[PDB]
Amino acid sequence: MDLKVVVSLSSRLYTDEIAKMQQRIGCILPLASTHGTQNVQGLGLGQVYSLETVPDYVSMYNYLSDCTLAVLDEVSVDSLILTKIVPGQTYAIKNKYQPFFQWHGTGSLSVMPPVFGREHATVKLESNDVDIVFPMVLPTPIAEEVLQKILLFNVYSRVVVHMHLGSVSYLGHHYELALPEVPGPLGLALLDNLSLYFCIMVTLLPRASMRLVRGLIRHEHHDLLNLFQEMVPDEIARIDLDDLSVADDLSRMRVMMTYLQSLASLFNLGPRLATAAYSQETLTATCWLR
Amino acid sequence: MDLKVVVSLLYTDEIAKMQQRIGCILPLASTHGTQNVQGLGLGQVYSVPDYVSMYNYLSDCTLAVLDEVSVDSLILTKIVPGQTYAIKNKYQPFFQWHGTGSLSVMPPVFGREHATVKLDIVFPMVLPTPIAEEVLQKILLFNVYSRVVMQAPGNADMLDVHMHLGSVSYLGHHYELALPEVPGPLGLALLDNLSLYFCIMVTLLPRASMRLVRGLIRHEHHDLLNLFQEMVPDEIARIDLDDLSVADDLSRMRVMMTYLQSLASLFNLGPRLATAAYSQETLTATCWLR
Amino acid sequence: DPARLPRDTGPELMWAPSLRNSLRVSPEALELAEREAERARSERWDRC
Repeated sequence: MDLKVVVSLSSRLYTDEIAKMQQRIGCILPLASTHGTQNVQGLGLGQVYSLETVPDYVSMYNYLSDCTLAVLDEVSVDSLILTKIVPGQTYAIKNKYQPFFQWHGTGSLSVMPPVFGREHATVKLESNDVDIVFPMVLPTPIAEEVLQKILLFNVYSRVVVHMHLGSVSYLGHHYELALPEVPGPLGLALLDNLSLYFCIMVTLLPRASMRLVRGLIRHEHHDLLNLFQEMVPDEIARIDLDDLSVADDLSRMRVMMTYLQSLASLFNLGPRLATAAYSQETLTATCWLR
Repeated sequence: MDLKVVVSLLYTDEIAKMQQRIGCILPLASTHGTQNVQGLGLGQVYSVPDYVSMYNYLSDCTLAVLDEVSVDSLILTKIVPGQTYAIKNKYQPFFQWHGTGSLSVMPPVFGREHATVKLDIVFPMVLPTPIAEEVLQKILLFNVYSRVVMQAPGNADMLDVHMHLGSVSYLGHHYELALPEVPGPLGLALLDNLSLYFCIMVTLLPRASMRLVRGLIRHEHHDLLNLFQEMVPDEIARIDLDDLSVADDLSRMRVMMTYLQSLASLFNLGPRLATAAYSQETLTATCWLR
Repeated sequence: DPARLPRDTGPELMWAPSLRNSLRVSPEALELAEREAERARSERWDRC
C-alpha cells in the first residue's frame, strides 16, 4: 500500500519559510482530501482557524474528526510531500512538538487544536498567501486535563482563580494556554449534552454511597476527602435522611454504568492515537491509529 | 508475520498446572522475542491489591495467549489487532461463554489463589462483557454496603445485601461470587479505592450540577434541553447551597472531573475481545482484539 | 412539569412543538371584543 500525498504549492517559497517548515518534519498535519495530489488550501487546521482574535476549539475538533491525518516528512520548494495515516498501518511518529510533553511508555496519543497559541504552532506562508498551522499532539491524560480546563473556563466565565484554571501543569513544565471567551453554539451544545448527562447523573445517583462518605468524612481523613474541608455538604444531609435499600441501588447502578460509558465517549472528540514503545532517546514512537 | 514470544525460565507439577492453561492469556512487558520471568502477567501488581492500577497495567501493556510450556521455556504468541486467534475459557471462576458476545479482560477479583500458578504467574480474568459490568457493579455496591455496616450496623442488614450480591444472572446462567466477608476497614483490600472514587464523584455531582445548570441558563437558548431536564431531578438537590469559595468550588469541579474521567474509562470494560464462533464442545472461541 | 421553548417547525410526532401546533391568539382583538360584548351583555339585562 502506497501512502504518499504530494502537495504542490501554487507559488515558490523563500528560504526562511523553508527553514521554518523544515524544523516541523514529523509533526502531524491534517488534509482536505485523501487523494494523490492536493493544493495547499485545505491543508492544516488554518481553514477553520482563521487569522482572527476569536477561536473556537470544538469546531476544530469537528474538523479534525472529519478530515484525515498525515505526517510531514519531505518539504521542498514549490512542493511538500505528506504521508497519510490510514487505520490498519503502523507509523513512526516523532515528538517534534515545542511545548514538550513527555510521552508515556505504550500510552495513548491524542491530537488537538492548538491550545498554546496561533503564533506558537504555525508557519507563515506569504508566498502562497495562506497559513499552515499545526495541530498539537499530546498524551491522552494531559489532553483530558486541557479539555476539562477549557470547559471549566467556559462555565466559570459568568462567575469571576483564573491562573489556577488557565494554566496546565505537567511534570516537565507548567504551561499557559489561550483562553477564549465564548465557543459559540457548538461549545454550548457540547456543554448542553454534558449538562443532560450531569443532571441525569444527579437524578439516578445512589444514596448508600453518600451514606458511606458522610460517616466516612466523620470517620476518616484522606486526600480524596480533604477537599471537603471536613464539612459534609448539606445535600448529603438532606438526601441521607432516607433509608438504604440494595434493590433500588442495583437498579440505579445498572443505569449509572450504562451512562458512564457514553459520558466517556463524550470526551473522545478528536481522533486518538494508540502508541507503543516510545524511546526517550530518539523521541519517536511506533504508533498506529485507534 | 512472525508472532511468537519465547520466554525462558520447571518440574512435573508445574508442567501439569501450566498444561491445564494452554489456551488462556496473560499480559507481557514487551513485544520482543525473548523475555525474562518477571515480565509475565500481573506479577508485580498483585501480591497490595488495587483495581485501578491493575486495570492501568492491563490496558497499558500488551496481551498474549500462551501456546506451549516446556520444562524450561514457554512459547507464547502475542495478540496484535491485525489477525485473529483462538482462546479457551479455562479459568477457576467458570463462566459459560456465548457466540458473538464481546469478551473482556479484567484483573482477577475472585482471589489471587484462584487465578494463578505458583512456580510468578497471575492470569487475568477473561469473561464476557455483560457479566463483567454486572459483577463490577455487584462488587462495588458490595464494598459500599459492607463498609456502611462496618460503620453503622443499623443502616443495612448483612443478609439483605447478600441475596442480591452473592449471585449474578446472565442468560439463565445463575452464577455465584466469592465475596470477602471480612474486608477490613481503611482500604487495604481489592476494590478498596474504586468505591472510594465512586463515593467522591457521587458526592460532588450535585455541586457540579447546580453550577453547570445555572451557568448555562444565562446562555439564553441554544436548545430546550438545558432547561427541559431541570424538571426531572428533585427540587431538594436543585436549590442546595449556591454560595461557596470559587477556588474551593473550582478544585471540587476539577477533582470530580478527573475522577469522573478515570472512572468512566475504567467502567468501559477495558481491552475488549470480539469473539465469533464459540463452541462449548471444544471450549474454544475464535476471537480478535477490538 | 412544563418546559418553555421559542420555536420549531413541522413534526409528524403528535406531542412535539411547531409552528403548526401554535394557537393563533391575539390579546388585543379578543379583549376589545370582550369589553364590547360585556357592554352588550350589560345592555341585555335591562330590557326585561
